[PDB]
Amino acid sequence: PHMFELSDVIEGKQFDREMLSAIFDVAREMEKIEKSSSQSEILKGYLMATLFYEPSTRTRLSFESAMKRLGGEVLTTENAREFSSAAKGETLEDTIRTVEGYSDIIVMRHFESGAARKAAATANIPVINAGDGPGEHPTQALLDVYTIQSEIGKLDGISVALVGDLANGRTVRSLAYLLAKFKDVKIYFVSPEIVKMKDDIKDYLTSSGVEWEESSDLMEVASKCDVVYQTRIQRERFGERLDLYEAARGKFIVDKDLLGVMQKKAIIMHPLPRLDEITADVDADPRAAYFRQAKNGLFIRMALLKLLLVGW
Amino acid sequence: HMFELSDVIEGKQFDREMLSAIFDVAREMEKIEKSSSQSEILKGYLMATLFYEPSTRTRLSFESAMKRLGGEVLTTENAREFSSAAKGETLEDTIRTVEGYSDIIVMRHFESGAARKAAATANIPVINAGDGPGEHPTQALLDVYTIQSEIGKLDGISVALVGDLANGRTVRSLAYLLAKFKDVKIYFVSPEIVKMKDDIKDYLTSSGVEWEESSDLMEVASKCDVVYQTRIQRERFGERLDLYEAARGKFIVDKDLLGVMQKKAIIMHPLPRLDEITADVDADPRAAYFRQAKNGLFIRMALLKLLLVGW
Amino acid sequence: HHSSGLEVLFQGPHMFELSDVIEGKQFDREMLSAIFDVAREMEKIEKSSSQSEILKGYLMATLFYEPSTRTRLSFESAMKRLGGEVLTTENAREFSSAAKGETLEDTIRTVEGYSDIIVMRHFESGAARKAAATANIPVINAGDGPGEHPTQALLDVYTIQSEIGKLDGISVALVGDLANGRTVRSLAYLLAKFKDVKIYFVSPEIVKMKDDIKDYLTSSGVEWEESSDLMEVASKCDVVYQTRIQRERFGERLDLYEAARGKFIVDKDLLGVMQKKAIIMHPLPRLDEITADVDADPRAAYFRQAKNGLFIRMALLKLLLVGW
Repeated sequence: PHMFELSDVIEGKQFDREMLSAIFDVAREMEKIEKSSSQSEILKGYLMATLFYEPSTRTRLSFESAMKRLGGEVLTTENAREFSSAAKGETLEDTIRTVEGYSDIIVMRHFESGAARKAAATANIPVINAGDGPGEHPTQALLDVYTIQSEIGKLDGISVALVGDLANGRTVRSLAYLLAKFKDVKIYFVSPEIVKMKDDIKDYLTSSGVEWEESSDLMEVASKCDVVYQTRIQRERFGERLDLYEAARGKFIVDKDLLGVMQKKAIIMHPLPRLDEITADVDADPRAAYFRQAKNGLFIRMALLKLLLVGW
Repeated sequence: HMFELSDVIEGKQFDREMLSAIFDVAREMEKIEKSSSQSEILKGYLMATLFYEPSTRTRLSFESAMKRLGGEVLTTENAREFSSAAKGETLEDTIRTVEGYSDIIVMRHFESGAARKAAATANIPVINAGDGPGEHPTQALLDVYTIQSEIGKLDGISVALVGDLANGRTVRSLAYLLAKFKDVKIYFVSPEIVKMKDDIKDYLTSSGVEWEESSDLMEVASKCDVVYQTRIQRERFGERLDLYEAARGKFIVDKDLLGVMQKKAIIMHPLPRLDEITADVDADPRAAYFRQAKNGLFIRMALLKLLLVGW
Repeated sequence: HHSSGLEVLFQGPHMFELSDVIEGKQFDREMLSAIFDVAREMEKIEKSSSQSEILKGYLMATLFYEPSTRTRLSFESAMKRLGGEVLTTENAREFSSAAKGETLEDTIRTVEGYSDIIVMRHFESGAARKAAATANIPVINAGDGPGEHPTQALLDVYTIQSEIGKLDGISVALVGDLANGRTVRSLAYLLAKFKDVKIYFVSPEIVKMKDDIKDYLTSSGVEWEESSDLMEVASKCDVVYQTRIQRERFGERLDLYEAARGKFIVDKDLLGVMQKKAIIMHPLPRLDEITADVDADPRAAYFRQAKNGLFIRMALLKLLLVGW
């Protein structure tokens, strides 16, 4: 019995290997609570205020479900830009000092990088970053690592393929950041050259002693990975280079043929939403883990709510 | 025992025995709502709403229903704007995502056919809250329940369906369920150009339901247990503004219409109304449309109860 | 047990009528004393670890036709802190069937079938009274478009009593757009129910307080003074109650705009001339009319004011639904 060492959940760098492992154990105890017939009272009497400045399905509803499955209540604000007094020019710091009067924990998806950290510094209650505009989405990174552990049974000694828009991809960057905390990890960067991973993550993995390789050949890489983590490449990333778009057409898709070359114990992940970059006929394969991944978000967010409000 | 329906999607799922049994559950839900004790029947269950179109009655009655039973609700309104359906996510993906967080899904989509796709996809129950311009089965249930409740029986009744019959999803759906009862008579009251389509006419004929068409709401209304009013949108007359003008003032529920009605008849309207029912009708005890909305709460309590914990 | 120093001689219900919360003139001294006493009991419930069940089994319906942060969330928090439930409707203009032309009376007679209390912020003055007259359940006015915001008036007076320790004998500066200031007019109205109150109207002449409120204060024997000099007035006030002046109010008179520039701002210079036991209030939201560096001063009471809104709204919910 003791206080959680984090006062807020804002950024990947707040987490070390031991913290990640301990949180993942709590997520397994939350999975047992969620499966139970009887209503948990762990967070009875606690109120969570949401502040969604951008749209969300998975993050907004998993946090609300997590709070209610633990017996807590929720005060929602979506389109804090239309329906909140943030539509009358109110600063973030004012919104936070107002809303903490009514609540015990704040969950915020802002439109501007740095918003979540300013919120945490201003508030005298815990803040969770639910996505920080072009910034960090740390509970996405936590549930992604948890899903790998849950599906593969290990984080040490794995090969992970990060596919799609790696240059501008916040989830692939954050997943690489956290995976670098385990041993004997290999990461494959699979992308068109035009959206390859930025030097900052490459140099970070090297300095962490994580082996990495760059490829434009998903079929080859997929055959020797434990995990294929898929993300969208937006057409607009090719700018006027429609020659380069044509060359990438059909080369970074998860389809039945790609599952054909993958190992029987490997998995397909996607933070979601997806468009055509994973074909609907892949969903029937037991190795398609993206819906299980979204459900693990419920257990990870239950664990963080429980830890921030009542401790270990 | 287990409810015989896995989902509530379309009126054709219902036989008259199932309707009568649901109405008995709705009366048990009315006693629960009236009690001063918080029900715990649905304690621990979570309902996710998905509203892709605006709603007052349907949205708030489902949420009230769940909470009056001690359940909780995860709401999504304008799933077009504030959901990740605002970034092109397919219905099947939304449903497989949302079912990870909830025990029952209530959905008002913008496209006919969405609710049955959601039911087929989900491993939890789905209730159709309005399938865009298609099935709105809980409206049809609360409509038939309101008639049973106000009139005291469904066999042997006389119902006027008034307004846009050609295009009227709600009046067509109410005709579909009333024809499961015996010795029913239906009056179709409308401008001739928006008369009831031939499919519903043949359906009533085959069902052994007597029907009559009329443009004379004063003569019909004197002979009916129920006047079920709906609005005729100007759009339905298209370029026929002459037929619009000829209908003006002729399909209104007002004090003069109530004056020719039997003392135990009722006015119903799915709502919202504009001027097709005058405000001064509201004070008449026969004005049943606010009681009808409240009956939605008891019907929706009954369906949530039945789908989640059974009879 | 009387906040006025004397012992409470009788235990039992009060003598007032309270079935809706619509307008300031409902709030006689007996009712203000009761609401403030219940608000102090709610501060203890809110502090406590155990979940209150005072309003278990009650359902609130909200109808917000205008944007809100403090009023919408404080009502919902208030209901849930007392173990009640909430059915929300924000954007009742876009996401409700009032997007399809429905009358307010039809909305109220619909929603009352699903709920035990309605909290409404409409866009038209007079909506809250029409909703109360229509409904057979309690209605609370959460802001009646350009009309009254009575729960703000309540929490403002309660905040003054809490921060200063009295209402009789205080000096209050009402600052900003007084001519069109819903909250300053309602605050002036409730303060006139107490003894030896002094009010300072601080503003540009162009947005000075209307004669109806001046005449009311004169009739009620409340001393008042007009000023365009916030630095002079702030030094002799218990309370500086700040509000925004919209540039739009100067019309074509940009000479008058220029002349008011930086004259009606609460900043560290103004705090400098203020008494140690004085306070800054603002109903919120603010923009530039209170500088961020004022927030660290312990006299900056506008976030404590907003919190007091929770305790007031908990008190009203209890008084309306379960009574004495």
